[PDB]
Amino acid sequence: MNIFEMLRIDEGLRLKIYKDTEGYYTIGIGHLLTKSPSLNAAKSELDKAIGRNCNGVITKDEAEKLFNQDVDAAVRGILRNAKLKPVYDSLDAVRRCALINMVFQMGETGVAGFTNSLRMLQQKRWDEAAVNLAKSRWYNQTPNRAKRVITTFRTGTWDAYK
Amino acid sequence: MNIFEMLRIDEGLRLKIYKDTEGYYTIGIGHLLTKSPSLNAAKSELDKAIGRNCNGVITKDEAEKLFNQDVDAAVRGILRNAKLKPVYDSLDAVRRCALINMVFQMGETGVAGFTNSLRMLQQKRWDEAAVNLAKSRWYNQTPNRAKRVITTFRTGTWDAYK
Ligand SMILES: [Cl-]
Ligand SMILES: [Cl-]
Ligand SMILES: [Cl-]
Repeated sequence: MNIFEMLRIDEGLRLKIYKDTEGYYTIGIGHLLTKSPSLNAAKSELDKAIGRNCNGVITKDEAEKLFNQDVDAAVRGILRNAKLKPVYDSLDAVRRCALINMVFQMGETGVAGFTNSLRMLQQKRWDEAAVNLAKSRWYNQTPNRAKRVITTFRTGTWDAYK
Repeated sequence: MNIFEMLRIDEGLRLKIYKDTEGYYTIGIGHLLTKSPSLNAAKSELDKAIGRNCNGVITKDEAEKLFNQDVDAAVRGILRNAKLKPVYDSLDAVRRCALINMVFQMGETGVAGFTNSLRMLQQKRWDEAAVNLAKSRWYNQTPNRAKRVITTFRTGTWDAYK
């Protein structure tokens, strides 16, 4: 198990533009094309992202390439952030994937707002962090995913993703 | 009227820590301290932000200084974003405040997701941008503020804030 297999479980793989649970145009493995209620905007952003005329359809390799780019952007989002970086640095390999997962989902600034839970993680207070993250709107918006991520923070294992 | 007075109206001015409409600890002029449900964490972040032991209370000059920082951070976020910069550059002085207002509220990445409305704004298609922005979650969560900002995009005047 790894960050790539982890996010594939959470995001799923689809080679055609589709609307996620929130009604946002998405493709590949959790790649948000646009928040705009516009298929043209979705397709437009897709063509730029892939570098060809896709017509809302990409290949497996293209999806995996774009996925690798999004993961890199998530890690860079963590490492450029004063609040997320020291936490990340202190975390083990498994727990780092959980943090990366969060930033992949809601972006740098979103996760950085959980200041208290971030302190707890850095101080290796896993259960406290788990309890506090469960109070968030993030948990409320995507509870199934949050449970898997939070469990990963708590156990430091891949039990939630088998 | 200006960006400072504009946000003073939308965010309000408070010299003591308080929960915003979403329950998040805030102070000054819309300055988010933390998303954590912990007053101590909020006070801790505040002391860091000001550089003294505030016990959840700041001065007006401190709020203004902090507010000016937040506005600068919002403008920097715009100018360092490939989707926001060209739009911002093309806009008049008033509609620029509307864009800054949005970024000030939901951050750079959040506003950058409105790819279609951003294209319409750059093409001066104000009505079309208003229609698409009116369909956003942002409009559903904070309708009064959003309605003012949208109206400001449609007219390019301050009449919605008088
Ligand atoms: Cl939009
Ligand atoms: Cl938290
Ligand atoms: Cl939104």
